[PDB]
Amino acid sequence: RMRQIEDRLEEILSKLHHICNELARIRRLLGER
Amino acid sequence: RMRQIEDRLEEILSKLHHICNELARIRRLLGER
Amino acid sequence: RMRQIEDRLEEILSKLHHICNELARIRRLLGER
Amino acid sequence: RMRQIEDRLEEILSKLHHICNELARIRRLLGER
Repeated sequence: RMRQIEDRLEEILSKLHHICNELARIRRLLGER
Repeated sequence: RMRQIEDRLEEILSKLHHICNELARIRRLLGER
Repeated sequence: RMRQIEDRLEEILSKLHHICNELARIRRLLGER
Repeated sequence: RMRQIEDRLEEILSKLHHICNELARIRRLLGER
């Protein structure tokens, strides 16, 4: 159903935002070496 | 080369955030259907 | 700590590939509509 | 339209696959330092 698809995209969005945060954190750690 | 890897991660971050924004837009359009 | 950053990037890669797979699945479901 | 959405997801998929390739490449470069 379309609602299942919309929820999955929201779940994907939450995780992608977490991934961005983690990549930004890794970028910061590399810069403080 | 570490500063270059840092720049590449920033370019990836940039594109990932744009992708989040496009997926958010898709999620929104689907909701209007 | 570099080996740990490498492990984290692998964990991110893992999740990003899973996300690609879920988005591919969504693309497919939308096509069947 | 749904076709516009499906095309955009395909375009997003192509880019995400490129991002995965680039993150894997960065992981490899860090491991050869």
